[PDB]
Amino acid sequence: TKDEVNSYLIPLNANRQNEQVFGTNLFIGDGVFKTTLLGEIVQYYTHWSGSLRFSLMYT
Amino acid sequence: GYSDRVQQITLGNSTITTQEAANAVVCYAEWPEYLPDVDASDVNKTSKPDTSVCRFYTLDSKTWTTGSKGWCWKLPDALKDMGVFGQNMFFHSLGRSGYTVHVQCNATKFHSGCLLVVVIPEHQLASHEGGNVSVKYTFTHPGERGIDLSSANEVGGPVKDVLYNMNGTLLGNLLIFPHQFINLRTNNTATIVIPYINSVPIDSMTRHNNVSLMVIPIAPLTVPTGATPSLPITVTIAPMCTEFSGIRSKSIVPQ
Amino acid sequence: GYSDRVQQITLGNSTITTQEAANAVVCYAEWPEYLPDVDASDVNKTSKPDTSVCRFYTLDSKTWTTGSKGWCWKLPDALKDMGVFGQNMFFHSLGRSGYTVHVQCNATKFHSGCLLVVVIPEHQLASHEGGNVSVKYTFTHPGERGIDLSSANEVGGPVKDVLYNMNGTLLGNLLIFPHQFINLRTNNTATIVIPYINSVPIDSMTRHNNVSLMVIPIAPLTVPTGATPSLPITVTIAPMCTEFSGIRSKSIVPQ
Amino acid sequence: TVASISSGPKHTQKVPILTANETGATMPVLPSDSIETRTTYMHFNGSETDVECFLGRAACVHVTEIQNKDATGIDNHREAKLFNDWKINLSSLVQLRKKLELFTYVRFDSEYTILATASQPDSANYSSNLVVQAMYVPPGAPNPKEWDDYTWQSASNPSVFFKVGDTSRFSVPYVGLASAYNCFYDGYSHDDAETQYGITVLNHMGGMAFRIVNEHDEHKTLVKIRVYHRAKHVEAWIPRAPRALPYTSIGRTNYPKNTEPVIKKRKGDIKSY
Amino acid sequence: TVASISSGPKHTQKVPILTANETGATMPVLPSDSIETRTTYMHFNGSETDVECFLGR
Amino acid sequence: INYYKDAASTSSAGQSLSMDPSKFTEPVKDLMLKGAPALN
Amino acid sequence: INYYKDAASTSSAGQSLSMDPSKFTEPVKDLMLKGAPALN
Amino acid sequence: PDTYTSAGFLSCWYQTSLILPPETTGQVYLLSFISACPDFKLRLMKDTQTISQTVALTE
Ligand SMILES: Cc1cc(CCCCCCCOc2ccc(C3=N[C@@H](C)CO3)cc2)on1
Repeated sequence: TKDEVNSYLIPLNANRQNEQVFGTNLFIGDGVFKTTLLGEIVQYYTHWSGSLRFSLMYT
Repeated sequence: GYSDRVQQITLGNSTITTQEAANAVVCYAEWPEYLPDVDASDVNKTSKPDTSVCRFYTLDSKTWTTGSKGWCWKLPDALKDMGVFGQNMFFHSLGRSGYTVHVQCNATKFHSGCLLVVVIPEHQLASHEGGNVSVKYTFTHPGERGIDLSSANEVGGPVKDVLYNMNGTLLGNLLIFPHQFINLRTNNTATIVIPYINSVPIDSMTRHNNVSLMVIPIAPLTVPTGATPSLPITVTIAPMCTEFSGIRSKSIVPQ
Repeated sequence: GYSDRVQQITLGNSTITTQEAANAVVCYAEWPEYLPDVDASDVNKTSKPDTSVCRFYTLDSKTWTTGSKGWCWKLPDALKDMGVFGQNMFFHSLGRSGYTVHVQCNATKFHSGCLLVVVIPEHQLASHEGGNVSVKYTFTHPGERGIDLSSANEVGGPVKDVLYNMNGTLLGNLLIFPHQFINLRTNNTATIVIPYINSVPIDSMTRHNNVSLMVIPIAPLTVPTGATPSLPITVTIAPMCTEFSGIRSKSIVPQ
Repeated sequence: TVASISSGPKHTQKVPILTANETGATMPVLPSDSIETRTTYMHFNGSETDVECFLGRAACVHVTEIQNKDATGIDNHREAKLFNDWKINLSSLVQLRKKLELFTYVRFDSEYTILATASQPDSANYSSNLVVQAMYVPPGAPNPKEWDDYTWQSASNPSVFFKVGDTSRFSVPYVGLASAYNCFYDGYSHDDAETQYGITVLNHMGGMAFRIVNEHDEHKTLVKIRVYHRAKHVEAWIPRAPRALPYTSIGRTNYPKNTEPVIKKRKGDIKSY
Repeated sequence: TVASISSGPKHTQKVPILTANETGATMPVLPSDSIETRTTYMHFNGSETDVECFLGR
Repeated sequence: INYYKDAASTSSAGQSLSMDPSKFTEPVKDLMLKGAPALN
Repeated sequence: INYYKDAASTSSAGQSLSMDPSKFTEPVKDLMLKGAPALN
Repeated sequence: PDTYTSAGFLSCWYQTSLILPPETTGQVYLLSFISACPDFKLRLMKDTQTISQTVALTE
């Protein structure tokens, strides 16, 4: 509800099976993407095309 | 810095990475290949959907607990409903395929347990009734659910006794079939590449399953103290070099 | 002894013979071909089911009677349910295809009547409401049934007025589109080969139809005396050079 | 080039004038296949029927209007025409529209000319000299709320400032997302049951915003903007039947109900001259 | 210029998609390292993202 | 002489002088010769 | 053609067409090869 | 955000499940990054919705 270091953290629960960790659409100019450097630059242009690289680092 | 240990398999639009592998087995030392003309009989040109069927389908997960007896899936049955692989299957008269099987089970350095992952070509099951009772169709076509060897005898179903491989042979000798162990202390996955093995060049995909994949706990699961007493096991399988032939109306099969 | 008149088209596992053809049209003088790399954008390898999708599907038959106004089918819609063509369609994100269309109508040397068979690239329909009323999805996706121009206006559907091609242009000028006539006295079939025509290299097969095939009686059917006053018209269509790309979960579309 | 060759009497087994139109072809028959002709030359190239020529002259595509007046107490500048805005489009006016829709896909660069003239319908001492500022507000970029917002800074968005009475001219490359612009589109933006049908969904070009830079004088001044568009470097594919009925909407093919017969009825018989 | 090369099935000991982000690098991974791709060309130069262009209006 | 850097800014294009009606007037699969019978 | 004497008076510069993200994307001291293990 | 032009979804699920060692507890987190492949194209510059102002700033 207010910007926090915690919205960068995707939590994981021990022992859950089959279940879903997170979900998002890919509107790179809006939503989660919007404040990232990528999101932030994309917004200076009208059209984009290309591949995106999404990585997850485990802690 | 390549280890036998880390691996990547990319097939179609899907990729698997394992950081704790124990090499991989290629049944009978042969890699899946298409059907050569010299071996062909049906005159029909075949259909090779390629990347739309040769990708990785992850079946629903199982739960290994201290009481587990083992699970059994049949191919191509297990995939009868996966994406376009399955459609092709019901729609052509004949089809043929090899597979990459990747069985996954991770734990920690305090757990113990060891699963046998084996592929048995032509695994004809036995009726628990004895005599010459048959094993009805539905029972040998469990689909993605597979057969749970610790489930109860049912009527018209197969016997589920593990020391006998569901056929009158001893568990101990299953090692003559292409197989790999998952020993929590070593291993976290098992990978087997299955070439197409049959006495005919191409066959029906619905009336005959050509391999059963079997995952059997052998050294019981032992979790660290006050750990939850169970681990999930996941099976992901990818058809490879698939060919379908004799297209038509779309088979209707029991149940 | 070859005549323009007799023809055989074999495509996949299906063959058509006509003994009373009137040549065949190849839209814009181009024959269907796959998508070249130089024109490609999506990086995905595509799937080319070949003979399992490139065969002839015969849609259900229509009945030409003296009151008929004409019928309209959209592609790839009309085939959305034919065999593996259709499955592929709902299962990939993008697909591309050309077609061979064969329209059939035979009578005797005493009948008269003449149908126009035309293919219109990007046939955007008009709402009969006027203004800026839209034409709902379902209405422009009739499936194998196609649209019957002598059916009644419905709400959210297109206008079905023939002298205006369903869009504000006159029937008389449809001849600028690849087309062929079926004049009972000459002809008994019409065949048109359609190359893939779009402003993008590959597109969605469900949100956009790229041609409407239209069969319109122009010289009314006139049967011999005391003949039954009607003839069936049959449409058989075969996807050709089909490619699908971006496989996944399987689209869910309205209605 | 010969327009007609010389040809004399014929008594053949080779009849070029009998054909079968059912085939879909228009056989290339000439005067000399059926009468006796003399040589004549063309003297002509067909220069002025080139599609570049046909679509290449400026056409009026839009007339809007804005006014310069005291914005003091105006709660909605947009609504007071303190700065209008236009949803760029090329089918709002019909002369050019019928011309473009002779083709299915069209590709070209645009040259815009913008003429602005002022009117002072009620008592003014004089005619002031106003500077117009037209901004390109593509989709995704802040759209102006007041006539003097931060938006007008237009630090990244092309804008032109010219004087009322003058003309502004600049040219924009082909901004389409695909390889050509669709003149027609028999599709939807997605398989929704109620989404709009047509090209409205495809021809997403964004809008263009005009305003006067000047503050207000004592009188009010009406400025009326006319946008002209000229296609240059034209490429057109797939000819279609010309538009017969009147138009009702930007982007749909819809025609009005109880329209009138478009084919002129004979005053007389089929036999009449 | 190719935007994507053609690439097919992989079953290797060489995994380009596993990295250690703790190092501070962004490893140059491409679509063709993890799916099967077809050749496609760029058709584009990146002209309008040059800093001269970005700050030049 | 172009005074400007971008191609969109150049004047009108110059006559195709391409002209080939056969894609529209004779899109038939088997070639028709004028003078020979239409249907054999 | 420059009409003016000073360099500041010339038009915009022309595309770097330089482009080398490695100072930003791979400033590591020991070179990392894609495909080889990250940490050995 | 355009519909016609939309790019998909990204989701993540447990394949087997997270397992913590003894003497350990609670949630673990993943960090996630985004960057563009060398593939990428951006065109037609415009103004960002990400910054605005109501009066000129001063020193
Ligand atoms: C200052 C200033 C103002 C501008 C405007 C830039 C031009 C953007 C417009 C792009 C061209 O717009 C269209 C819209 C529709 C069509 C079209 N619709 C179909 C009927 C056919 O073509 C073509 C171009 O640029 N700088």
